[PDB]
Amino acid sequence: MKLNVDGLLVYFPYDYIYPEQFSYMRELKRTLDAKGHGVLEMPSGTGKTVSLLALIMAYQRAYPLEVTKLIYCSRTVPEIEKVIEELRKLLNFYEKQEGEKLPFLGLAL
Amino acid sequence: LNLLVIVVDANPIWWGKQALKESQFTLSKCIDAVMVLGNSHLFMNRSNKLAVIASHIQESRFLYPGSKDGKYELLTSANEVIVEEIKDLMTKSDIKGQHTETLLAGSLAKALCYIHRMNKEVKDNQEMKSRILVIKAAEDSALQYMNFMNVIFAAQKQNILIDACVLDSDSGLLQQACDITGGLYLKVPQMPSLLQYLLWVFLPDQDQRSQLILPPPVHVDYRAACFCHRNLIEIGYVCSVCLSIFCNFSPICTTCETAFKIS
Amino acid sequence: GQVRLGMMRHLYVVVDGSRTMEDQDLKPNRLTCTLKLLEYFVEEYFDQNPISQIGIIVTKSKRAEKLTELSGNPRKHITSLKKAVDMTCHGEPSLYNSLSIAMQTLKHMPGHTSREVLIIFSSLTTCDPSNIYDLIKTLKAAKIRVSVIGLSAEVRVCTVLARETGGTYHVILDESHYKELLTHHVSPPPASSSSECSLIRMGFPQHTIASLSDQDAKPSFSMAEPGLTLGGYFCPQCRAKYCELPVECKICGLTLVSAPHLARSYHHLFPLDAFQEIPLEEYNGERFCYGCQGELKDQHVYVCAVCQNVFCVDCDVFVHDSLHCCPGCIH
Amino acid sequence: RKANKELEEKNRMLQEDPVLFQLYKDLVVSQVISAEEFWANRLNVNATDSSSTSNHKQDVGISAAFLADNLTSDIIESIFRTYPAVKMKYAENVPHNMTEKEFWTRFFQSHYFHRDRLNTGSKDLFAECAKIDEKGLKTMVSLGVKNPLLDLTALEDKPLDEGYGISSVPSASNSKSIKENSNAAIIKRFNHHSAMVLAAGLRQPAVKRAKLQESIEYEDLGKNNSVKTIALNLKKSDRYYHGPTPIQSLQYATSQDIINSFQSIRQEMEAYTPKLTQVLSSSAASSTITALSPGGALMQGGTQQAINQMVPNDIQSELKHLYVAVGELLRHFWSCFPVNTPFLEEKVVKMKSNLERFQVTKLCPFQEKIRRQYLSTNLVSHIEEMLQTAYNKLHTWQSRRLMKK
Amino acid sequence: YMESTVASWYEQGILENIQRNKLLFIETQDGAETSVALEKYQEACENGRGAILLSVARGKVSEGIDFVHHYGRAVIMFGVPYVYTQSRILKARLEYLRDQFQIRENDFLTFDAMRHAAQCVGRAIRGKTDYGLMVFADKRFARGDKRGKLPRWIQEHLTDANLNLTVDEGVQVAKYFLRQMAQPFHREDQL
Ligand SMILES: [Zn+2]
Ligand SMILES: [Zn+2]
Ligand SMILES: [Zn+2]
Ligand SMILES: [Zn+2]
Repeated sequence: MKLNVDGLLVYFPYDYIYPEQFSYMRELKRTLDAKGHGVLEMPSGTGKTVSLLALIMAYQRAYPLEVTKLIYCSRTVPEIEKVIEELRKLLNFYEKQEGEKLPFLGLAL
Repeated sequence: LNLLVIVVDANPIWWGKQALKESQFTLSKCIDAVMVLGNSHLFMNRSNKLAVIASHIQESRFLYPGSKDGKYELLTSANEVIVEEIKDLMTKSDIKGQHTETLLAGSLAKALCYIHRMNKEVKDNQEMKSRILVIKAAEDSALQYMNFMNVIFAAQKQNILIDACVLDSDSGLLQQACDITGGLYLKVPQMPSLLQYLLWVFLPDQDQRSQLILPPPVHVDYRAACFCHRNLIEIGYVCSVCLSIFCNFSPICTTCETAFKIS
Repeated sequence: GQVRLGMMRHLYVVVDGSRTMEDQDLKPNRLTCTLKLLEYFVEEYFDQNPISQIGIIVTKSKRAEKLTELSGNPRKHITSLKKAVDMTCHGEPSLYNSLSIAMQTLKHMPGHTSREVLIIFSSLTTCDPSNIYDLIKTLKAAKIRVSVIGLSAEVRVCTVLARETGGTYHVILDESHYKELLTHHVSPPPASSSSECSLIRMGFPQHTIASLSDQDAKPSFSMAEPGLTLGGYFCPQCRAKYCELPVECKICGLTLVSAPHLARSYHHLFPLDAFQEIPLEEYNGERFCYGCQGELKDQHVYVCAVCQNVFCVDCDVFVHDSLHCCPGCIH
Repeated sequence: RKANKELEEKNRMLQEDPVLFQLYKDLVVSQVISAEEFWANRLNVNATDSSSTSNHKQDVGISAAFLADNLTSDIIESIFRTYPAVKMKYAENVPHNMTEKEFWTRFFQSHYFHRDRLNTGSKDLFAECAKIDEKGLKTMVSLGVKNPLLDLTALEDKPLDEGYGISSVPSASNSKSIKENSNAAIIKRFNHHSAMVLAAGLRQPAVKRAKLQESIEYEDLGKNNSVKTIALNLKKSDRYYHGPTPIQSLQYATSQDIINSFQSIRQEMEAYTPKLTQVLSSSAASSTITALSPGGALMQGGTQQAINQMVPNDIQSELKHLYVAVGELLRHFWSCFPVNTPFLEEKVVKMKSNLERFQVTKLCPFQEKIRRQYLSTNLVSHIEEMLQTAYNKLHTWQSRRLMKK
Repeated sequence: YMESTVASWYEQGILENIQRNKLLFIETQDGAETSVALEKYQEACENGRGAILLSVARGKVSEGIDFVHHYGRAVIMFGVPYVYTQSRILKARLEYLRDQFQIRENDFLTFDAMRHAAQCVGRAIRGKTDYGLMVFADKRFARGDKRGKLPRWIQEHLTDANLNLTVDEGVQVAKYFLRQMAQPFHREDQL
């Protein structure tokens, strides 16, 4: 479902709305607004990569100049593969919402 | 604690023909016999309860819902309310070409739900036996058969015995209802003497009926006629899709309009 | 009743032989409580449809034992359930052995007739001689519907078996909840597209008595502890005396069904009209409930789809449970 | 008798049921049913008591190792299935440097049943084989079935590129002593035993991917609950409304007659409380009591039940045996009739059916000479009527075959 | 400790009873054996037979692989993860952290053990629509020093009644929870 951060609309493939997800998005937006690293505690049941990527992509679309590139680091190689696959699914939903062709470049090493 | 519910099928046209005949038996006499039987049922046990219902051609009316002559006050009051109800319903009737015959099935359906609400009102610890007495003078209706069958099944599920007495002609629907319920079925040759027949078999409680010797219920034949050409068949093919009897096998089944699958 | 339903249903009942049934998770021991509820379910299933038949198999120590043969008589099944309480019911049951024998029995039964198997498991753990997954593939190939009921447990394997055969997995949360599941089982499930549907020849046997006071009566004995059967139903195809009218002739293979039994299943074809329930009077047309001709003692109004006659809660519950018709529509 | 084996099988079926044995004896005297045919009917069943078997799916060798006390205990049979190599070794030793009795002597020998060596019990040797084969499957052998994944080293990228990183102790071979080393061996036996139990039953990223495919989508999304349950629509509800039983009463009148009947009923209902109907009631009651009482006329009472015979129950039992034998023959004739296929082979089957039916009629005639003559009862007429119905169907088949010719 | 506990269990009539309830799949030092035990544990769950896997919270292999909800409905934690053979390196680091910053040595050790323990505990839940049981067998969790180190979202789920449960009482509460979650959840209920 479309979520308004006041700069961009976030599109969710699951289309599932949770009070915890809404609270997390508001807190993450405050961390995004003020530059300076930071540590955020997110529940295990929610997928960390899917939730983090959707807000980051919306912020990047709203402010392309601020972030030249996005880097994701995972402890294990299967987790690296999972992040890429989830990003690809998120892009496909974004492509359906926006223009028919929405090219995006993702690399796993 | 025994509940006796009396349902009488009253047809103004049939009763009017009886009045034109000028036979000693009259619709008024039939109700008087029912009231005397009801007073006796209440008299034998105070716990025993009596409910009286009369079926009009297009509607069903419940007749049942001091000691001036020294008669028991409860019996006198019960008879008085029934007398007002019966006279009001019979005096005014509406003639309908579509429905010149009273609907027994509609009255029976009302009686079964009325017994069900009364059973809920009755305390679980006390035990109530429910029986239905049916007196029918009206002709049976082929259209009413579908409605009639469902009420018999409702009585069987609720374990309510149905006992039926026919003043003039036995009815196939009525006899089938008694057979499925297991209630005794009786035919009365003399209409004026109907009250005496009611006292001997219908009035006694189920425990009393076993102790006494009462005439056995008439055996009911089972007849299957295909509705295709309204013709009776010893063997009839039954379509799986619509469960309808067929005199002969049909490549296409008319009742559901589906075509039978052929290998 | 809008969906197609099977007029003849060969439902099969499987009862767990595990020691878990002996363990009392519920206040009574599970084996006795399940058997008593099964006895009520068997009577309700036969009452709902006379043509439909039930067969009971119990697996004990991974060996399949047939508790009762498939039959149209509920009492025989009830007696077998009482015997099951007597049995030790010790050792893990074999899901594979019971299903294979039940499937083989169903294969003999005609494809057009609906064939179904119901399994009750008191233990999440399943132990069998052969792999369960291989049997599930065989069940998918066969025209059989399998529904599994777990007792106070949820099993992925049982759910997979049920979904593949089109059956619905169930959990026994409460003894009362189990009765509701059994009531759903008593109702015929919608016929699958795979299941064959065809017209079936029916023989109607009118009862034959001893003519007139044993006038050259054909005195019989036991033609499927009896006496001299002079007044009995005759199978139309082979003219053989039969003790019970709703019994398929064994030699002919032709089912015999009475006209009232067909009339009982007529209600299944057409769904009862739903009655809308409103707590508010909402300018109710009749203060008195139409069914009992008495004013409502509670603020509940039931409105029929067509006639819209007033129904009290007691009348509405009774009409769906037994009447199977709308009283206002009948008038 | 046909084959001596077929005759023994028929005898076993007769032994199982006393009612069946009497029916078989009557058929044998008639010659209507062959002994081989009776054996085929007896062997006409489904599967066995345990059909396939009763193998366990967990702790098969740990069920009752040397605690239950070849093909003796089902426990040892499950153990033989659990380890194929142990079963093969036992079979080879059976006639070589050992006997079955010698194996039993070894089974209860000290350090095995006495559990004085290698702890365990009778699954001690099985556990030794398990541990050894598990170590071989971790060294010599590996993951035979390994596709896109379904492996271990291949599943986790490439084994462990730990080319001398910082973590390696884990598998510290140089350090295994006895107590801890023995516990590690016990884990190896358990892991192999679980694989062996799976082997007894049937004679990783890829797995996770298959589960993901099953989770994706829904049965309802595909079609519905029960595949595609077709809707049921009935063209004529009126046909159901009509009753199959014939209309008992169906009469009508003119509209003017209905008005006249209404007028009379309105007048009749207004008249009420005659009161002096007692004289009519008393006369009516006197007529009713005689009919209602069991004594006198107008009483429906039958049930004569006058079976004048010697022992009626014994005669009924004899009839039941005759009915069972005749019914089995009728079932065979009906199966032949079902497969019409008018041909030379069908005509031969019809001739055999006729012969058996005639022999059954001769048995019914002999039964009439028995208890229908001595005890003057045994009404074999009904049994003869059932045979006549089968003959009538056979005659109808002959007519159809003549029309086909 | 896990190997020693298994050896004590085998001598007592406890491990044999556990084996009857669920097939045993103890983790092994060899990497290939540990992978085989995990795959066998998954196969038993697919079969529907009870499966129990004994694992080390401290070990990295447990951290790397997250148990699937179907494979592992309930996760049990025994004690608090610690290294018996831990060298002076950890102790030297704790002193260095104290001098450079303001970190209590005891607080850091409790936090380090808890972050590993919490990750192992939170493998039962992979999705919002899932049922999982988390059990702690250590008294320090009841004291609450361990509870504070545990993540706030887990603490919100944790209850005082759940804290200091008797062994029989905890099993009974878990059985009641499983019966409640046995009925299927609905999307509207989530919303
Ligand atoms: Zn049809
Ligand atoms: Zn027949
Ligand atoms: Zn009402
Ligand atoms: Zn209506």
